[PDB]
Amino acid sequence: PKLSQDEIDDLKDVFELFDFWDGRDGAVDAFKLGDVCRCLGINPRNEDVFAVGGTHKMGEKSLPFEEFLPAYEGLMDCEQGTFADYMEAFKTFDREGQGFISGAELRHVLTALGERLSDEDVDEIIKLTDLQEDLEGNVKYEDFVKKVMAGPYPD
Amino acid sequence: SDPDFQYLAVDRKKLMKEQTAAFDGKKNCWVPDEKEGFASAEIQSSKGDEITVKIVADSSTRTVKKDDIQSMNPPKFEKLEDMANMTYLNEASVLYNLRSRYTSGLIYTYSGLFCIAVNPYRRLPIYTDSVIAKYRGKRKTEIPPHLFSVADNAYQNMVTDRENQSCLITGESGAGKTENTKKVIMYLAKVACAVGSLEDQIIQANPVLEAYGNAKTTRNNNSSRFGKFIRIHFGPTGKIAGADIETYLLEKSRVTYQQSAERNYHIFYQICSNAIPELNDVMLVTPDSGLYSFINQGCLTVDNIDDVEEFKLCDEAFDILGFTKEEKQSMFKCTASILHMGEMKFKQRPREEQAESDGTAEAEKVAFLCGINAGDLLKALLKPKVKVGTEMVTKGQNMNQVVNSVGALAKSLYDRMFNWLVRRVNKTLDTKAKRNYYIGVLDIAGFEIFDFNSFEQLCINYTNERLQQFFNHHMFILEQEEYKKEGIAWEFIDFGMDLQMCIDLIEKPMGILSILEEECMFPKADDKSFQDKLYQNHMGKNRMFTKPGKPTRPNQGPAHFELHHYAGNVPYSITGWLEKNKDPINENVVALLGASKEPLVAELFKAPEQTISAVHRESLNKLMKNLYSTHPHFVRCIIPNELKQPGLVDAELVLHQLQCNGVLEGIRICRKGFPSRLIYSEFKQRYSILAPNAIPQDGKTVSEKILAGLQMDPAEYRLGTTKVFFKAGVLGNLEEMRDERLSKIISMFQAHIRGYLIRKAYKKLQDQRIGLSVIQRNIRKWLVLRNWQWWKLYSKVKPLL
Amino acid sequence: PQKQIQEMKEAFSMIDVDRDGFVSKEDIKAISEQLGRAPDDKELTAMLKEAPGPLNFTMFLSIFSDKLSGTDSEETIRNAFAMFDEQETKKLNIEYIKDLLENMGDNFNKDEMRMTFKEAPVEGGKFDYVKFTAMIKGSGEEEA
Ligand SMILES: [Ca+2]
Ligand SMILES: [Mg+2]
Repeated sequence: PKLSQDEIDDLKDVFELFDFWDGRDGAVDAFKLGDVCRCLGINPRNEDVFAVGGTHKMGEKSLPFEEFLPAYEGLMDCEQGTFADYMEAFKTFDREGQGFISGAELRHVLTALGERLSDEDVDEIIKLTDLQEDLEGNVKYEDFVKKVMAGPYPD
Repeated sequence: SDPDFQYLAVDRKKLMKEQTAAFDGKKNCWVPDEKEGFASAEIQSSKGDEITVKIVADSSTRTVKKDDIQSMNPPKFEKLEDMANMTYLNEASVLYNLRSRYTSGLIYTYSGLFCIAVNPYRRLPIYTDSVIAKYRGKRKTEIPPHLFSVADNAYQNMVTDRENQSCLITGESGAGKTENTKKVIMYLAKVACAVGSLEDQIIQANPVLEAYGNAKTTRNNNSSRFGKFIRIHFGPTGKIAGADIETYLLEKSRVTYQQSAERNYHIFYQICSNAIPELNDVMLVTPDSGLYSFINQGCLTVDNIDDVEEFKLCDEAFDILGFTKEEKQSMFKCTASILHMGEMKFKQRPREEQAESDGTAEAEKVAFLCGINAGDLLKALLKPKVKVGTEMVTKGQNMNQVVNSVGALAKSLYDRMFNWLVRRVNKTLDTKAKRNYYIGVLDIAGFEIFDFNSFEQLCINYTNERLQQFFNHHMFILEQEEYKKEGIAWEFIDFGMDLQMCIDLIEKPMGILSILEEECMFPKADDKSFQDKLYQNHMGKNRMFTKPGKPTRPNQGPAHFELHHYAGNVPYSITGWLEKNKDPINENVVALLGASKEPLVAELFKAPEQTISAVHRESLNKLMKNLYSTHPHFVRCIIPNELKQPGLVDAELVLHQLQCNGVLEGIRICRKGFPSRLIYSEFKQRYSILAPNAIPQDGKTVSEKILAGLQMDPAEYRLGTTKVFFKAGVLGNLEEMRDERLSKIISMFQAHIRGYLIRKAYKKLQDQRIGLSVIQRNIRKWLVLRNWQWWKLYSKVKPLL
Repeated sequence: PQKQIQEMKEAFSMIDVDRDGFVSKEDIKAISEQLGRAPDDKELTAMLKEAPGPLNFTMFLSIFSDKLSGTDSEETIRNAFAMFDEQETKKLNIEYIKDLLENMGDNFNKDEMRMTFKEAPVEGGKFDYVKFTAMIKGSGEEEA
């Protein structure tokens, strides 16, 4: 909650960029409020963003930087799924219990359950993470969870 | 999967293919409905105790009390085989599971120890030999619910444990318990057959007993007007060695009175069918039913009853049973005479307050078939001869008194006759081979409450009362042995609890029935006499005994007092009890018949070397003493509607039965303890989501961690050695707490991905910015340049080379 | 640069229509009309306080060299556009670039937009940023 002038700087760095990508004018479109937060390392939920000011579509509300701090500070207090959290979840769709699951079910979970992801988005994350589905048509979710968590740029 | 299972199991597939909805344990619930008993609803808003909802069906809105709302089970518990596994176990949840399975053609459904059976009102392919081969020796859980399983397991329990078995079948009139009892037998006979046949007799005994104990009622076209306890004896090799029968509360009032659209026992119409003209004379009857007043009161015919065929078969049934010609005919003779009894009329007032006869025709015929003197009969029937000590007297009879003594005679004669019949059948089925063990099948009317309840209903409810107590006790022992078996033993008391107060209030020393019997041996005993005495002993002393309250349904009839039975407080009217208890019967007429010349008649009225209530209570104690020394089994027959229409369910009716059935009381009984239980293995698989950050990655361990983690209320649960116990509705909470989290966790994983993508496009955005920046800066220069007055001239001055 | 400064002299070798080694306030309007157009008697006094000393092609290159200042190279610009073409097709979709310029960064107004795309090289919906780059710079031919 209380932010480090470091964190705020970083916050200004990212707020700078986004303000630019929709017309430089010290204002950022709410439909990006969440996207700005993500570039900072936070993983807000569609609900968390809508609860702090975020909007549904573009061109409805723009926010000054002075209104991003409060908003960002809020999103920092939301829950962040841990490894166990995710694993037990997937584990529930695992019959046998040997860490596998059908790609269909995977895409099913991701686009049908919870605040659904667009098929275009799921299509995009399997490519970046490179979750290869073996011979029969199932994947090792344990690995897919680590990569989504490990992030685009590894170590 | 398999032809024989068409009306047993539905489709695991077609039930997984139930997708016209997810389910919100937060919004979906049941609500009271006048037409469908209960109704599916979607909560809307709440203002304290006033919940507002929408009915999925008509989509309207009604306001109900939060306390009247009942939990609704998720779609995964649709048409469940054993409702003792349903996350939410209640009135509505049970009614729905029954309705659903029934409308799908399934009629057998478990509910713990119970095996509920709804009358299909249409024959089904479920009872074939082929089907039988499938249930042989299979445990109840490893196969679709079926009556054959209650029977089979009973048999295999008898062999395995070496102990008597008892199968109690109850239910209202028309519920199909009789046909169920038969089925049970056909089964035991087809899995333990010797090596006509013994089995044949057990089978032929039906015709004759049905001829005397069954009649047509608005509820059933062939209703057993008597309770029957049938015991099946086996040998050391598990084969049927023999059997015997015991009857209870035969409805004698029928012998001389029928309600509209009802008949008297089938036998009377068979003897007047003219199927065996050669007997018309030995009985002195004319082949016309509407001719005799003891049987032409209600209706005379029945659609599915061929009174002419049935009589022929009955005749044969006797033969196959070994009855002697002299016996069979004696039976017919005694029967025919009752017809003539109702045909005797009397002349009243010559110049006296005492009656006289009006012809003999009728009294002569009766005398003939009964082997006595008609002058004697009528002289005793008219002015009696009592037995006053040291100097017996003569009494004067009335117009009323005499006609009511004839009906008494018929009623009393029929009963004796029927008891002799059952005893005779027994005599046949008793192949002297003093067996090893047995398995008895009970078949009596169930607990039923009406608009007007009388001495008859008391006897019924009083019996089931003792019977229900027998269940609670069984359930009690079962529960104890389970808890102790899981090291989680506990307090307890016993389920045969509030049941004893009511029972004692009826069968004990200064209780109801006792007062009824005491108050009979007195001549000048009034209705308000019995009342006065009744009130004095228990009114204001007994909680289970109170005064009439606010009528519950339309048309409640009079009532003198209320009795708190386990099924509810039943208003009884003691009007007539005195007369209905004792059978006023010409002590004189009896003597004459005692000296009758017909062997059957003589034996029927032979004196020693009485009251209904004292007889039943004695034969009930025997029954119970027997039952408590057997291993119980329960079959709850239920009637879906008053139209005999298949697939039609009437909520207000099924619910009523469930209330008195024993299922609802069996659920409340099990609520005290810890109902729903899961074996640790399952618990972790299902609820690890509720505490991922506390899981190491044993079995009870994980569970003990999940529960402790959830800050579980110590009372709510308990820890067995193989499985964990939970209070009613607890798992339900754990269920919802499971949906919210799994959902949030998925959402959270979905967000982490959204966060992954963007961060990945970040570097590109940082670059594309300076890029676009360049473009815009530059494109603006060339645009300014080409607009600078010096350039157009500086460069339009270019065109040479 | 090297030869523009030399071609200036040789193109400032016409701007000398009265040939004095100096040009002049009137002198321009005689080198203009002699082709059309005609910058007013005042489109020169705000356009004459432009020489950090008298004028005459060596004091002309310190006026052309200085509002011309602030540009980037051809590779720099065609590498800028080459940041929105991952497939490396050497072309950007028309609506895409228009959108980039008009609603992102330092937005263009309907005017700058109209002026930029008048002579923009667009074939079948594709914008040739490589060709367009040459235009703006001069390597090819520029038009208004
Ligand atoms: Ca902006
Ligand atoms: Mg000059």
